[PDB]
Amino acid sequence: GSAVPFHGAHQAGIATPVQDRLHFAAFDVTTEDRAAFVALLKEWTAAARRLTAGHAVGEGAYGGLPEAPPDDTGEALGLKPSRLTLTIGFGPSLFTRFGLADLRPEALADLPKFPGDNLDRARSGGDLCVQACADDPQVAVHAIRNLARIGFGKVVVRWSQLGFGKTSSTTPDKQTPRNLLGFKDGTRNIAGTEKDRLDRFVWAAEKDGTPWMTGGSYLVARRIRMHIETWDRASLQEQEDVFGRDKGEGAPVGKAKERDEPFLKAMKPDAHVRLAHPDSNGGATLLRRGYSFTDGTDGLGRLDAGLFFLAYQRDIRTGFVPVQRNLATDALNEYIQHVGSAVFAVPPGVRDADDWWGSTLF
Amino acid sequence: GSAVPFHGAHQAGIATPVQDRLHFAAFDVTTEDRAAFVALLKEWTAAARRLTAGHAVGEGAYGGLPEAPPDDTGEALGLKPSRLTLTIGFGPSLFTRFGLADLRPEALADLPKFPGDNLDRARSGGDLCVQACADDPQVAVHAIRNLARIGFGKVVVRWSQLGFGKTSSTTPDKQTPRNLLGFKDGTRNIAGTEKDRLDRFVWAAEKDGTPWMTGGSYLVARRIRMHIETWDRASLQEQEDVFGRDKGEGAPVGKAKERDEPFLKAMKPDAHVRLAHPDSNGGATLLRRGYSFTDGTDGLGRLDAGLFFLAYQRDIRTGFVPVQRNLATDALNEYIQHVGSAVFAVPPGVRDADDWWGSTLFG
Ligand code: HEM
Ligand code: HEM
Repeated sequence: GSAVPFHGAHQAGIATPVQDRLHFAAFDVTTEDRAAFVALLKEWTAAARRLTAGHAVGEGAYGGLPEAPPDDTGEALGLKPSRLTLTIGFGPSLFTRFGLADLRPEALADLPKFPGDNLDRARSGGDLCVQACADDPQVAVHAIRNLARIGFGKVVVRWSQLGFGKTSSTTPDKQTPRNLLGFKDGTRNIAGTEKDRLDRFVWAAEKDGTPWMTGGSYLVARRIRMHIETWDRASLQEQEDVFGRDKGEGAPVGKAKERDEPFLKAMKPDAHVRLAHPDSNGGATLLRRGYSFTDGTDGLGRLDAGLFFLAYQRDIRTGFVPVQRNLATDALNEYIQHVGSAVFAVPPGVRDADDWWGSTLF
Repeated sequence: GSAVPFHGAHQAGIATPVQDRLHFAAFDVTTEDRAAFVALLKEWTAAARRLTAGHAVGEGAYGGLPEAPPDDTGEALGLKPSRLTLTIGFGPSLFTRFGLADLRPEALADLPKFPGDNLDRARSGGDLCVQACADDPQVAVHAIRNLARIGFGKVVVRWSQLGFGKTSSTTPDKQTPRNLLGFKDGTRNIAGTEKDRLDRFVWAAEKDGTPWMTGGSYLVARRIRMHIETWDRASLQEQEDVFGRDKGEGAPVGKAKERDEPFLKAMKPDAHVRLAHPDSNGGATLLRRGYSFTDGTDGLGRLDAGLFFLAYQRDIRTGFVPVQRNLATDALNEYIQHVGSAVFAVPPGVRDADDWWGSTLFG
């Protein structure tokens, strides 16, 4: 139930241990006034300091003037911080406004089309995002609701995604969670303690060519539907062959333990792990941080189910793009479909109490 | 606690402690064959015994024949029982099948149309329900996913709702939860400790007229959307006047503490608590066991959130119906809309290892 520190060289919610719940919102900007937008970033930063410490925003949730609406909507009263993190990003579309055109980073690349894509335009893109993660769903909803309320008239919610359970790990010392296909997901990631690998593969550097992004990262989001009817009639051997790991322990094929190193040549040539592994991709490595979802039924008698895939990396061109290209022949493609997509530049950390989200850009 | 016993005179998940998460599913039946349906109820009961004890269904999630599909889909491996309960109920539409029309209980009454209803037919009704409650949502989802798979060919999923209450790891057991309007919700309710009040207001008795339902209960489900953005623009005074309790402490107006008994005359005439109280409804009293929901945002950018309301009672005609009828002029109506509805007869408990869901009805 403890708090995660809000200030630092980097934003929290990336290398941080993965929390149980997600509420992700993408927003579009409705104001043309640069100064008004800056004022919103400052007000949102102030609110974030309160929320991540388990305090109400502004003057509180009750005990003000009877004839005014409360500053805080009140549904998190009496709850602990619950490891809430709030992570902001800026989409490519933002840079067509406020005179920002020449400051768009090269590393913030538009994704190509991928075979099998079926992207809903309404649940794709966005001028900016807020990733709220916490162990308590009510704490996460409260944060997004209050940020949206504060921004009324300057931003609107484009689309949102809730994740009921995590399917990722930045803590290899703890149990790896399972996705809705029944397999462990997160064994070979990047850990929060691996400072050298984070500098190499996740954090942007000054020399990369965009000074305001130093200490930030780049985010790819992919909404992925799972064909669970089709999966659930596959044999055990078919399921295991698709991944290259066994289902029970999650060990590489032939080996006894989850964390034994994969021997790729023992896997089928189209196995997911074999195609996705850094050694198959010129060393390309990602920080995966996704969550499972279910949004009701499909109207055809079945549960809906999916995975909201999130990856962080130092440059989209050298991270997600080469890996996803190599997945063109993946055995897993028979059972999944990508139906939503977005990319964001995740700025550096809020250094101290005088700093604000986006200060290096603006 | 870790696990809740599956067997008893009553089904678990009604009077047993309230768990942090919900997955509620309504099913429609596709077979006309009574024998095939009974076989399914037996298979489902066997699965439920395994799920509620934290075990995999059938021969397990791995380690069987490589060329066969696993019996269990595997996504709850390594998790705890998480206080899972599985509660089954039968809708009015089930009784048009299998020659059951004369065994429909009179207490399983069709609901009238209420003012302001805007019911989505696709998220209403159903032949059957399973209420899965647990502290971990993946445990609840796994249960529904595997029941649906076992039943494939005989039942389909009509509609499904996820919900959340408190998170028990971080929040004390005696603290009343708040709903998404920011008010404490559950202060004056029937508690599972109140054996006599359960006998008077919740459990069906033999003399009530339907012998197979003795020790069962009747369930009403309502999916109630809140107009979040409108509510959040209301003044503090307006919000408190809507309920008749204050927002910070949740005390009745003119009182100091949450659990102080209300004085109805100090509240506005159309305040929610005043209209819903038993003294305003001839003594009618309900067990509320509902969960908050947040599903996402709609096409206009608004939050799709609310209360998935669940009420158990001895008779729908003397529980939910009179109380909801009295809310015709509720001040809360400005901020909510009922968008889904269903009613179910929840049979008595599974007595022992040889019993099965629905045995008193089917024989
Ligand atoms: C529904 C979609 C997906 C499922 C169910 C899935 C499942 C898995 C599983 C079970 C593992 C093995 C355990 C582990 O090391 O984490 C794995 C590994 C991996 N996946 Fe996926 N995955 C999916 C989509 C993706 C996508 C879209 C990407 C990147 C474009 C990706 C990249 C990886 C990587 C990099 C690994 C680690 C390989 C290694 O270094 O050993 N996955 N995935
Ligand atoms: C979104 C919908 C609703 C909200 C936000 C809501 C909220 C509340 C709140 C805050 C209380 C006071 C604290 C407490 O005793 O629990 C309350 C009490 C109550 N509500 Fe509602 N409620 C809703 C719908 C309903 C419906 C549909 C019914 C019944 C048909 C109902 C029946 C009651 C009852 C019986 C009480 C207890 C009154 C007493 O004995 O003091 N509520 N509700």
